[PDB]
Amino acid sequence: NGIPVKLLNEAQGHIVSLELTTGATYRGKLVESEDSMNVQLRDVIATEPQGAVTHMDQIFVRGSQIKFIVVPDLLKNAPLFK
Amino acid sequence: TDKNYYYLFDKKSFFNGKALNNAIPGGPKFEPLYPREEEEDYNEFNSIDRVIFR
Amino acid sequence: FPFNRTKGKMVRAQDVALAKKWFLQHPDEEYPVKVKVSYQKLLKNYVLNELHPTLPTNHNKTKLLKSLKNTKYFQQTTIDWVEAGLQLCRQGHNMLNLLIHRKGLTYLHLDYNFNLKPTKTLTTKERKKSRLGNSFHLMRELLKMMKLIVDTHVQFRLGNVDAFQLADGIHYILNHIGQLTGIYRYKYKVMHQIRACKDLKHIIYYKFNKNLGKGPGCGFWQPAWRVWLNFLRGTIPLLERYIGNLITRQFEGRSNEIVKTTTKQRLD
Amino acid sequence: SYNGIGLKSAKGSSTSGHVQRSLASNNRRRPQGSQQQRQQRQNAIKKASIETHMEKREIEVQVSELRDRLEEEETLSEEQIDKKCEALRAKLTNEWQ
RNA sequence: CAGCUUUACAGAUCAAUGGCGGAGGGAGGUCAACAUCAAGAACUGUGGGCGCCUAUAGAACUUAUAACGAACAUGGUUCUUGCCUUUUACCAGAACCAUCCGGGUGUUGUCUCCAUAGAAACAGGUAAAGCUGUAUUUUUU
RNA sequence: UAAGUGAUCUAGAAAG
Ligand SMILES: [Mg+2]
Repeated sequence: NGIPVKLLNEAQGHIVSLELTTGATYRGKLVESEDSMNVQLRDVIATEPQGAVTHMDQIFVRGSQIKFIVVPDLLKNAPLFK
Repeated sequence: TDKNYYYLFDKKSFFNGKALNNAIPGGPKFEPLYPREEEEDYNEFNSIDRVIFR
Repeated sequence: FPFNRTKGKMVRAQDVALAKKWFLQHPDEEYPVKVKVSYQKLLKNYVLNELHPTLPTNHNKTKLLKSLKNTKYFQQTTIDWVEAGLQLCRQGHNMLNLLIHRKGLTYLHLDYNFNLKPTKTLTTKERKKSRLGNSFHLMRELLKMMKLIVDTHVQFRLGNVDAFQLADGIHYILNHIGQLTGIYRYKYKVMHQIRACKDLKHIIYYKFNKNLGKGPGCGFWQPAWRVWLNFLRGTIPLLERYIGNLITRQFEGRSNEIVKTTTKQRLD
Repeated sequence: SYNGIGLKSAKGSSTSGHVQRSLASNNRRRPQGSQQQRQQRQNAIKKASIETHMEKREIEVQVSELRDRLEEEETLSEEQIDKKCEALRAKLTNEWQ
């Protein structure tokens, strides 16, 4: 099974960042993920390529359109790796 | 092979008996650790006026 | 424990206990009173041992034999056990005679069975000279016991007595130490040992003669033997202080002893 | 010692310290069934030897019922129910002298 | 039937880098010497932070109805007991203590019985062992 | 209508 997916799952709870193919970055508490990176977040900001920020409550995001997901540095320490 | 068989035939049980000057009838008996200082003096505690004997 | 596993450290034949288990168990019902009493006694003996844990020497690696080996004066062979026993009997006998002769009393004659007794009737001075004490007598008793077990094995070796018979003889010796030869006279804590042996006999015989009837021919000397071995352990020390002391005296006999007023007598 | 009864210690005693439980003990225990006779005799010898409140309770019950009825069917206002209840009470009083 | 890691293989240029390297025994003795095995559940060092924290690590053995013993003796001392009346020799309990018969573990050293090679991986094959695999919406059609 | 199960100390030798 996908180790990045696993990592993402683990990160559940944390304040993750999230950019799409469109280039619109989000940053907030990760709620839920799946095998395909079907992310959900809570209490999340949303900045476009221009730079104008927009706050929002509950966002769901589809893994296909997701570019990359930034997790906090805490999960580097442990423990799903080895 | 049943461990529960040794109920009140444990070493611990024996020790307790010895301490309390109380023979489990099957098992051994010893000189009491402590001399039975019979000096209750008919107190209001542990009296036969007070306790029940069911 | 014993069979649960399929690997282990080896215990000494001494350090196995085959009687123990029975007495630990609740006694089998419809036994006589005496047997029950014996069982109880055994339990008590066990329990006391358990209770007071005698934790052994941290320091002392140097056992007696090792030290001896480290000298040039001992050398070592492999010997038949009966032969060894015989040697012990002879050597022991020699020792007791030699010591006795040194003491001057040549009129107390040792049997080769170790029963010491006097040749004539001793005059009073002679008697005074020649009263051996609790050390020497104990040693003699021990030697006698050894001879008895060794003697039985010798007999067995010779065509004189069957293997079963030999076993039975051994068992008898170990139980009857008390009657067979006075140790108890000289050291009356051997009485405990004797009692233990008796108890074992009572237990063992009742186990062994269940469907089978009353009679002589019960072997199974092991627990009795073990008991005697353990008794001997205690003695080793006591005898080494006692017998050793005596021999020291014989070579170099005390200068200025100090009496002690903690005695009831002489205090006032 | 077993059930508080055995001789404390075997030593000193100058005896086995053996303890048969007695069969007089049983006898002593038992005659409340079989002393019993005496008790029976004794027994034989000494063998031969509000409405207003209720009404009030009833009234209370009636009142409660009335209240319930009022609650059920058109009595959001208190005055009506209270009035009716009062009337009922009066009636009850009349009935009981 | 693909892929990579290791042995068994030729003949290599042999750099490159690894890993087995000052590359050299094994099995055992009723064989030793030493260390160490009852303590804050308890181990030992290492530096660093400054007798104590924080990372490193190491750790053989013995322990939870608590112990080196699935085993059980004997002493000595007090105190209390018992047989007793003098003591030893004893009764049986207690508290401290010791002695003893044993036990491991580790390190050496020996004694015995069997034995003897100082260099192989890379380009990839030949053969065998370890694991993975079996285009129509979220990964590569 | 229901009795009657079990608790069992010891234990000798010297000198005086
Ligand atoms: Mg005198």
